[PDB]
Amino acid sequence: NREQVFPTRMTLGLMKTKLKGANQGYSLLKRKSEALTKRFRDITKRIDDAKQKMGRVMQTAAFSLAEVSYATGENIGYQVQESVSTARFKVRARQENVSGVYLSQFESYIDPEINDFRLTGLGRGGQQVQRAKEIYSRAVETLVELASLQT
Amino acid sequence: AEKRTLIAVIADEDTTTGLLLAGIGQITPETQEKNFFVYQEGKTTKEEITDKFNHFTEERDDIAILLINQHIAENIRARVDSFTNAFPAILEIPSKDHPYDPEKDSVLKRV
Amino acid sequence: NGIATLLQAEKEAHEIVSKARKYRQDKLKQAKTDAAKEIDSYKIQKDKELKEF
Amino acid sequence: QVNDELNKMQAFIRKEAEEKAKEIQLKADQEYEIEKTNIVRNETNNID
Amino acid sequence: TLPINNMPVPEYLENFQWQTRKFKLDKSIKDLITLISNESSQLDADVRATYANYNSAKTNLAAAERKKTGDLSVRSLHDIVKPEDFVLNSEHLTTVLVAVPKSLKSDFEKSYETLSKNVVPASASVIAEDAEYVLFNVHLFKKNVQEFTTAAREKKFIPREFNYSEELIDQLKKEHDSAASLEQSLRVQLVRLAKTAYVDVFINWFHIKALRVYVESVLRYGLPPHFNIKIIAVPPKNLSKCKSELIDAFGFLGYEPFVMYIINL
Repeated sequence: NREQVFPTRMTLGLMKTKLKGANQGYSLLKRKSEALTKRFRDITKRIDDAKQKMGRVMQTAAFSLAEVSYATGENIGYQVQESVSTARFKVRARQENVSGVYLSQFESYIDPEINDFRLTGLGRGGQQVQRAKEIYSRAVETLVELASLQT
Repeated sequence: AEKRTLIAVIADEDTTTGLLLAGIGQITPETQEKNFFVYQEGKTTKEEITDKFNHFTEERDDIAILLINQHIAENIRARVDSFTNAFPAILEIPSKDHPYDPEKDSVLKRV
Repeated sequence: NGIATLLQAEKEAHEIVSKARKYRQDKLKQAKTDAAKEIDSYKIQKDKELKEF
Repeated sequence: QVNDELNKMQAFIRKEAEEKAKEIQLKADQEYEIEKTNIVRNETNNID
Repeated sequence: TLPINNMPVPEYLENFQWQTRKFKLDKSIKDLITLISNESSQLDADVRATYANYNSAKTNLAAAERKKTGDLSVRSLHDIVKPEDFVLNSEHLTTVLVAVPKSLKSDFEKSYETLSKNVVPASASVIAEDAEYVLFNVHLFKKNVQEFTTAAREKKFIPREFNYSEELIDQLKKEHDSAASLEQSLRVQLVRLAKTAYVDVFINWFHIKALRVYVESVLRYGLPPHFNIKIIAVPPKNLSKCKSELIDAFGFLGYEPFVMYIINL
């Protein structure tokens, strides 16, 4: 309940200054928690909105991919797996300073060395496969944004 | 980290194919493995899915965001809840005939 | 049915396996004690030399 | 017979655990030789 | 959500005053057309995705209802496989709990008692006996459980994760409740999206119709158009007569030479 500090006038002054510092730190950290919890509520609202957006985008992208597969006459899964030598979509971490914390937020990046697509050599539904690739690129961008939000 | 620039998907076959067409991951020349670890929910095994998820979320993996379909992540929900680390992030992508449910979101459950 | 007999034989043999490991582990503990007894003789011999000094 | 097949499975299950019983005893037997030098040598150093 | 009967779409048709949100006033005609088409197409795609998600949620709810209906092929695994017949508390033993119709269930039981290693056919016992719910329980080896399940699947039998005195029933009830809640939420989201879309897509469609009318007018009568763009709401019983009268009146401008459009919405 009490420290073992030897009672002296200097010790009393030091401990009174420590009490003042602790009270100031308590007020400061309470206000920081209030600001960060307001930001936390905002982030939760954006998480819910982005979850609804992801629910829509996955459905529409899957519909586009299914239409492309139907047009091509076969699933493009084998071609996509064969074309997995290099990565065309990458996420670069950015330590964006939000409030008083260095929260890490992802930023999507792309490279031209992996521009090959599964539509190469398919022989049918090239436009549909390209449209599905673009739709899933937009979907991956949305998921990178949501992943930054979630981190 | 700098090496974190990679996206991992453990979703169903259709979702894995779509994300591979998007170009999420690459096959490691040295490890002879790719981030597009396609695995059907009905095929393989729950233990295999858990092992793949552990490998992707640990062992100094380069994956920045782990993509797991809600259907497949439901079977490994214990491991998903255990993965309380800030990174890599995990998402519950909807699957065909398997829409994403807010109750099944492990990360959103922390609210 | 016959499933109980199949499980009982495995369970009975498993209990013997633990007993065999425990007995062997106990013998390992006894072996260390016996080895320390030989080392104690060297300490006893050293103590006699110290007494002689 | 069904009972005969179950009895045969009982012997195989018991035999499988019997093999582990020998392995457990053999592995601990090797540790006994290791323990004959480990700790005892340290005890002599403490005695020294 | 505002009811469809109270939707002001005809009231907007009575005015058709273009807004700034649907298209910028200073934007180019081609640019405005592109923007409006893109926005309306995105709205339509979102509505279609919401409808698909609602359909998937309804399918999941129907599957949960079928599982709760008591059909052993989808019912609780506790009653599907007898606890005594199913192998439990044994590290080297496991159960199959295959569910199949009478002939298929008999074939699966025979395969489990024959093909599976350490089958122990004396432990085989059927806990259900309906025509399509004649599921039986067996106690095979722990390592042979996968082989027995594969054989049952080849024998048109669906295994189940049977467990004696476990929380399987509570887990199934919780899963059904969660599926119902998710289906209700998805239905609410789809209803709200459709209610907003029936107005937004309609407004975008009317903007496209107005832009096309202006383009046709400037193409026909030259620049400036100076055309008396008017909207006529003929009664349903005299639509053909009104169209004939309009065609007759449009002959002075010499499809009819005058810009004419037919809308049934």
